[PDB]
Amino acid sequence: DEAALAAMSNQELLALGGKLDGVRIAYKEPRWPVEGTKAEKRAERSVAVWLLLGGVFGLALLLIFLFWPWEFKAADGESDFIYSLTTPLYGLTFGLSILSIAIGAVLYQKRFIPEEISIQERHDGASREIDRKTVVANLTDAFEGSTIRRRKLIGLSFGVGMGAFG
Amino acid sequence: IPEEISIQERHDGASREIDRKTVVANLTDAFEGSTIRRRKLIGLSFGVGMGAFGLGTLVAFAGGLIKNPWKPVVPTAEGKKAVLWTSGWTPRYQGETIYLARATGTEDGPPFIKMRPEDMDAGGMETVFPWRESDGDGTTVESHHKLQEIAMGIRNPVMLI
Amino acid sequence: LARQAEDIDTRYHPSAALRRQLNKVFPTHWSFLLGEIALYSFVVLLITGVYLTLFFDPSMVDVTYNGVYQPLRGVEMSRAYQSALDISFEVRGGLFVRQIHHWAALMFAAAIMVHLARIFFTGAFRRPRETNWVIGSLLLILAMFEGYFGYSLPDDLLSGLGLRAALSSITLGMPVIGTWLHWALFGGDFPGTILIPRLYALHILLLPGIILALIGLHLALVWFQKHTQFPGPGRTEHNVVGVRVMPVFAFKSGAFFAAIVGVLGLMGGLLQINPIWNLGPYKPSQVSAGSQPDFYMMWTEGLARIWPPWEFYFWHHTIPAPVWVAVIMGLVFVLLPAYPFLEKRFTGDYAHHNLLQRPRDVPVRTAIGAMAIAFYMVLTLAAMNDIIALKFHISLNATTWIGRIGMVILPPFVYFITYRWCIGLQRSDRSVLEHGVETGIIKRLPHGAYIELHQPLGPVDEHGHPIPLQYQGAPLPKRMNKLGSAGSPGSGSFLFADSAAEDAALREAGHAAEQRALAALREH
Amino acid sequence: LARQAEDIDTRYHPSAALRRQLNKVFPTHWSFLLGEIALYSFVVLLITGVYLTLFFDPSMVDVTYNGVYQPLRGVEMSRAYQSALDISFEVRGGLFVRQIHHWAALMFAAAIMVHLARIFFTGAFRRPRETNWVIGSLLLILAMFEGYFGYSLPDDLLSGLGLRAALSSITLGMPVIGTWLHWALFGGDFPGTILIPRLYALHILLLPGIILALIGLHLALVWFQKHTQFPGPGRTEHNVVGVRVMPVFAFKSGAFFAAIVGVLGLMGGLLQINPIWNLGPYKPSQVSAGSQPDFYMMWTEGLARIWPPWEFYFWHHTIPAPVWVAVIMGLVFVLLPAYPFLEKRFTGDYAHHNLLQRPRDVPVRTAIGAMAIAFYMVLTLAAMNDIIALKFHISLNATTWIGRIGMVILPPFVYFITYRWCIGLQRSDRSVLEHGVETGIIKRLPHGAYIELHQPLGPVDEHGHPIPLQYQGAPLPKRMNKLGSAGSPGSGSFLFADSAAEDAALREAGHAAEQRALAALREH
Ligand SMILES: CC(C)=CCC/C(C)=C\CC/C(C)=C/CC/C(C)=C/CC/C(C)=C/CC/C(C)=C\CC/C(C)=C\CC/C(C)=C\CC/C(C)=C\CC1=C(C)C(=O)c2ccccc2C1=O
Ligand code: HEM
Ligand code: HEM
Ligand SMILES: CCc1nc2ccc(Cl)cn2c1C(=O)NCc1ccc(N2CCC(c3ccc(OC(F)(F)F)cc3)CC2)cc1
Ligand SMILES: CCc1nc2ccc(Cl)cn2c1C(=O)NCc1ccc(N2CCC(c3ccc(OC(F)(F)F)cc3)CC2)cc1
Repeated sequence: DEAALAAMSNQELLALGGKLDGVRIAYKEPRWPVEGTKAEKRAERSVAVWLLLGGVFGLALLLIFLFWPWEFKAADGESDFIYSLTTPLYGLTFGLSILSIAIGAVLYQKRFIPEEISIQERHDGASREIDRKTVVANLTDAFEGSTIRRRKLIGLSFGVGMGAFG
Repeated sequence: IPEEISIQERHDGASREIDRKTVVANLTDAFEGSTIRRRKLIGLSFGVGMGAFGLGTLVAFAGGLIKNPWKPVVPTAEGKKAVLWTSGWTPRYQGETIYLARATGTEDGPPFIKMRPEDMDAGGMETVFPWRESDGDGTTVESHHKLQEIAMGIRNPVMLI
Repeated sequence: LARQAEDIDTRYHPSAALRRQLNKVFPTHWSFLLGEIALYSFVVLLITGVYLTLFFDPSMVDVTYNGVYQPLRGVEMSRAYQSALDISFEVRGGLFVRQIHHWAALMFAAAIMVHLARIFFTGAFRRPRETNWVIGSLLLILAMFEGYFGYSLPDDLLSGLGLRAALSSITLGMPVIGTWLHWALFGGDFPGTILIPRLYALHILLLPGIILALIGLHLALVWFQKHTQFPGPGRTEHNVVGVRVMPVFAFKSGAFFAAIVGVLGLMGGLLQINPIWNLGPYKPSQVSAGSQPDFYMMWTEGLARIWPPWEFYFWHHTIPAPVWVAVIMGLVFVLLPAYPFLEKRFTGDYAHHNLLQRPRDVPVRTAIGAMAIAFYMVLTLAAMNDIIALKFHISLNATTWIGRIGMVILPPFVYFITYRWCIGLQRSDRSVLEHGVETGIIKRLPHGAYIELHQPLGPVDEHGHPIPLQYQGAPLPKRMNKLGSAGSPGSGSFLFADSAAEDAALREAGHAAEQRALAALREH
Repeated sequence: LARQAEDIDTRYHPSAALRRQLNKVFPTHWSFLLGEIALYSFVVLLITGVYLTLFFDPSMVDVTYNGVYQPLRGVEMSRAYQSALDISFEVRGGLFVRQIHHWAALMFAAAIMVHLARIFFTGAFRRPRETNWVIGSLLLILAMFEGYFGYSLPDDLLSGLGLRAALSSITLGMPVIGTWLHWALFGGDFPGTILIPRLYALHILLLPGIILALIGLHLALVWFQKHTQFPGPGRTEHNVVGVRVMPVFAFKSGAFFAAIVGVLGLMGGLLQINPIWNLGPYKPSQVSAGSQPDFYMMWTEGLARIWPPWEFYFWHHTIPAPVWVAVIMGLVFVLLPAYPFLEKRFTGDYAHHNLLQRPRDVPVRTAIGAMAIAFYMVLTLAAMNDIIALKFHISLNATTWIGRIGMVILPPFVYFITYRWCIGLQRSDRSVLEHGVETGIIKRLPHGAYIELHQPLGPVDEHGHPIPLQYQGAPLPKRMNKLGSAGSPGSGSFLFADSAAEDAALREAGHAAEQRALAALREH
């Protein structure tokens, strides 16, 4: 490129980055081409009520954990039935709150984030011969330069010593 | 091994402008394309929901460890007190006798025996413990538990001068 | 946050690896989340176990209970059992946490097994990925044994029986080493004083560490050898078609994580698992009637149940029956990791593969897998003999013999049926390739003939019949409504209609965008 | 192994990252191994702790010993103390292993402190590396507390006193929260039933995991932000001069690892550390004279000893003395990680730096560091009051007051002396730059004058005096023999000489290679 990389809009920069990485995004499309409609408002309201429910029942979890009779009361005189509901309530509030959050997120991704398709340019297989030859030359020279190949006594004593220690 | 010198070509500093501009464009387009900026209600409800869930979860996580240090659990002669104000020298039924027993270091029958004022000279010191004759010697398992709990109490020992 | 971002950039200048990781493409098939399920289960296990370690005391010394649970007051028990009872009844929210822990362990095992089934049937273990298959097999074995050591910790009657029988008396029976292994592991004879602390150390520290290292290596290998994909419109052996990480994939992954955590919390709050207080502390003199392990060791138990009593007595020695269970177990654990090499030796195919196979295109491997699954199901059902014979009124000896014979005659029957079924599916695909898609409409053709109005998938010849297509390894439509044939409902909300202009505009833009997506992905 | 290497290359094709990591250059200064020391100590700690976990039982229930150690038979002790005694006396090689563990912990702490001293004095924390400094500080704090929790595990009299005093009665005294923290941590009043298992879980699982993650992050940051270096002949702010990893650096690192393991094994076999059997089990009624924690908490103990008794009593409340120790220790732990930002705010220098500073070129920072080290030494020596006053015949009150006054008058004295010393070293360098290196030879100059025969380091003017050089941040020679002046001994072995031809050839080739190295590194 150049210094005049500026004055370039967002989409040319994005396609340039993609081609630098090997990615070629085809078919990017907004979800609501027309402006404000009633369908868009309805979808937004539906996505919002789920997160509202999640927050409300997270608060309910906090309140239940703080102010519920939890101690072991079991007997056959005072049938408690309030203690037998203490763990079910914890689960019912916790799991349902986080489930509502997850469902709201999935709906938001399915109805507002644009739809796209991309292609990645695997580049699999063996390496380019350049790298193979260079790395094998590096390894072979590091090994032959130490002259250890023609030093039998050092190598064998080293082997026996390490083996005995281990 | 041969002797060598090498030089590495650091290449430090900020990135080339190419990469900075491209990555910032990617981030900005991924953010503006979701249209979340002009969706106030979704964002704020999402924030409040996640905040409430996180708060409730953390409170439930750290709520089993917390204990009240001042709940009355120790029975004494004026009702029940907190642990940090009873000592083991505290009377239990308004007029009980608590002896100054001493340790013998043996476990045939006595690990604790009573004392008389004449068992000490003018330059002596001795450690003593509360006895409560209803504890008995260390024969049965019940009395052995009582005695081993007397021996390990951080406010029990006393110096007799 | 411009100032902070720039100062990070002059101190670290990533700006290129971040761009290289934000543009990575991942395929989007519902079948590629069965590993995420296991990963999230493992994360939840880590968190809840770290919570649990703050209250557990792993000793085997005897105490008298003197607690809040009244029907057990005065009973003499170990210190681990008392600590588990104290977690259950005296910590606010402890029963909930240990129930989540146990349910998450079960989901971990089940998700691992379903993921293995996918990997095997789609053929995703071929040339570039045998080592990743091997790592997965090791992870499976480790998960099994970790769950076992885990539920054997709060020593009660059931856990004690399981330990005693399986561990003690199968390690005790090995041919030569045998008792030496038993005494090295238990420190002596079966009920010792060092068993529970040793299991605790193995369970919270060693096996989780090994599993974490292996999971890291697994995910690294999957990240740098890009994912496989199914054959389709624009898919080749040289590209990956999907969505980039940047906006979409992280979002979907996080939402899936939250949904799995929600399911686990719900079923850990509403369903009861392992009520140790209904049991008692372990004592070598008393026993109960249902003595099963969790569902991932039930096959081991069933194999021990339905194996005949064949022992060998020679000079001054004895080879008992459970040796057979030992060698069969080992043979299974050795035949699992060495399968890709066997298949490549037998079929003689050594090429690189990045496109998956449909299970109907490989009839022999699908039949082998179905046979193995049938064998596993027989072994698992042979473990609940007592429950089956009690609830469903069947004799007990009858169930034993049913298992003993099924173990031989069910696998081959399943093999035969699965082979024929795969070829039938292939033929059904070829018929819709040759002709068109059946619409289900009948005509009468004035000279009293009935035809059925097929619908072609491609070009047509001079006299209206479609020219046959060629198979390309991709699924074909069979119902006319899956193709856009009868669609486009009203555009109200649920009870009140919208305007006609809005309906027309939305329908028309939707049609245009669909057509553009199709035409774009074809042309590449 | 050509076949295996090639098949790895067609399955993974690294071949370029391996080349990129085999050519990385590392500087070679003896001062750059003080971190390797700590890393190797940590590895040895991991191994020996994994060994130790197979025999330890962390309970607080009471038992009677009935073991092999006779002077303790019949004594009632906890289960942890008995397990430690069993490790010491009844496992073949257990005492050796726990002694190695303790010595390795000590070496870990000492190496961390020496490494921090290097990093501080050379100035290697400037612009690109403040965050790496912060990570190091966190690692230091975690190591301190991990060692503390570790040696408090086999609860004997000394460990019990340390726990009680420090933990219980300093957490108990905090202004408002106080007792709430105490009861959340101990589960009740001081001697509980859940303390030792909780410490065990914290010590073998959590803190090692956090330390491992932080060490990984530390080494990654050091790997990708290349190492610093000292100014010299061919060194610039844009290059790294040293040796490649490939043949040399891995070799030196491995040899250093083996030598450190050797030293640790030797001193774990020959010197005795923590003989818990000479002590007894912990009992709240008996005490001894030493007290004393390991040398990395001695400063905390000394600060508690020499701080005057200043308490505040207002309406219905009490603020005791150890609150002071609490705030001072927190202030130290907060002032350690926030130093680079303070120095850059005060000096106003915000540039990138890759060349280190000699500690004599920065007098103010060197004086600050010397003052801090003197303060630390005073606090550490004030902790062994009893031992010092007993062995060296000094009064005890005298040692208390000596510490109490030294705490105020020693740091400034050390500051003053260190400042003047740094400037003196600078002047000594400038003198040998202006003139030559003093040879120590005297002449008499026939008109009775004595000169001293300097030796120039560069060019000379018309009348024989050298032209002064400029300082370049690099060390200068001061002895004539460090320059090749008197060298070249015989070339025998030790008692028999070699031939003259061999001696001449070896000397001459050595001289040539030296000259070539010099001329090559200059010219770049
Ligand atoms: C296989 C199985 C399925 C069969 C079934 C068997 C059975 C039935 C099931 C299980 C039954 C039970 C009994 C099994 C027993 C398992 C048991 C628990 C085994 C435990 C495993 C083992 C013994 C644990 C101990 C060993 C272990 C802890 C030691 C490993 C060392 C650790 C992990 C490494 C930590 C350090 C690491 C982060 C850094 C690595 C070094 C780095 C990369 C280079 C160093 C380095 C760097 C990076 C610089 O940048 C640098 C810059 C400038 C100068 C110098 C350096 C420099 O030196
Ligand atoms: C990684 C796979 C794991 C599996 C499959 C697993 C499985 C189990 C199971 C099924 C139980 C029985 C719980 C009950 O019945 O109440 C258990 C107990 C336990 N687990 Fe795990 N666990 C795993 C990891 C961990 C980890 C990483 C830790 C700690 C860091 C841990 C800590 C514990 C403890 C302390 C217990 C005993 C407490 C009790 O029984 O209430 N677990 N484990
Ligand atoms: C990482 C830094 C560590 C430090 C500074 C440290 C320090 C210590 C010290 C000083 C002791 C006292 C030993 C004695 O006096 O006999 C100890 C005990 C112990 N350590 Fe560590 N340790 C570390 C890591 C580990 C690890 C990673 C493990 C296990 C995986 C471990 C397992 C143990 C065990 C089981 C004991 C108690 C056994 C006994 O006291 O004999 N430690 N630790
Ligand atoms: C029969 C099983 C069973 N019946 C009941 C009845 C009631 C209840 Cl409640 C539970 N069960 C169970 C049960 O829990 N089954 C799970 C199980 C099975 C076997 C093993 N064994 C561990 C190590 C041994 C081993 C050790 C060393 C070896 O090395 C050698 F010798 F070199 F090969 C080889 C094998 C074998 C498998 C663990 C858990
Ligand atoms: C006086 C010390 C001493 N005398 C002896 C005598 C004999 C023997 Cl053998 C040993 N010793 C030692 C001793 O062992 N010294 C090491 C030591 C010192 C202090 C701390 N700390 C614990 C946590 C506290 C804390 C925790 C949380 C807090 O809450 C907040 F505010 F949120 F942070 C506040 C404070 C602080 C001090 C640990 C080890």
